[PDB]
Amino acid sequence: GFKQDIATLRGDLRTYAQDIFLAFLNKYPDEKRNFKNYVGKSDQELKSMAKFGDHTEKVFNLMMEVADRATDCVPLASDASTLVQMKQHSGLTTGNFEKLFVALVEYMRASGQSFDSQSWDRFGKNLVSALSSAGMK
Amino acid sequence: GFKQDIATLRGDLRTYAQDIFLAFLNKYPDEKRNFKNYVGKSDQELKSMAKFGDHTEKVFNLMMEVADRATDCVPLASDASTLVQMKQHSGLTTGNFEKLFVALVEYMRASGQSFDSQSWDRFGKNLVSALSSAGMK
Repeated sequence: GFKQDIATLRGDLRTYAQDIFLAFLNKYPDEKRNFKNYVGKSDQELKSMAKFGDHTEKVFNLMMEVADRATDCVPLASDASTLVQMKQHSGLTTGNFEKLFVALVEYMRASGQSFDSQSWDRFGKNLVSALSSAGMK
Repeated sequence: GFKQDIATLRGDLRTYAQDIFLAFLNKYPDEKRNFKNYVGKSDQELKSMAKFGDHTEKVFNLMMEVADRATDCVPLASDASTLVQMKQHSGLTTGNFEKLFVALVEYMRASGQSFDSQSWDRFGKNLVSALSSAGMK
């Protein structure tokens, strides 16, 4: 289930984080606009840029903690506020997160491993709702 | 306290894992023999190698799972048994683990961050006790 999936991801987190974030950026090319240093690079080139590896691992380090603290796939309101207030995420909207979680669920469905895809989809929609309630456009 | 400390470490797990493991290997140079690949390499050389980061992150990910499942800094017997039975821990003794936790607590006390160093000391001693009860020499 969802709790075991958190442990599976954490067990190889650097690999999963880069693979999932690349699937996001390739499914939604417009989303690279937000990074700008990522344009014109192939996946293997991004995987050798310091700011790409470090940002993606910190994204998923925190996302797994938010997932871990959730009740029934519903995140804590304090975790949603933390995500909305980070100066880095000024100028982001719930749509950027929605698209990230579409890519994540599609990656899990294609992977062949025993992920609880449907729980991740619910978690993503509930996170988006909490971000809005916390003030994000 | 202890639970917050787990969240702090998990937030930047690769960085903390490398720095703490290097402190261990440099405080106890004889322990570096258990890692034939790491002999004859400076700290920056080790951080340069992908295998080093991957290994130290996987060590500390499991340590944080064991810490999170503990009650009052006492690990589950089942978690200790796992650590005893792992192939890669063949030939290890409890003294190896004791030394790792001395280095961890010292790193925490010197870090200038608000770690609960006393709880990590207690957890390390209780884990060494559990490893012996689980069969480790």
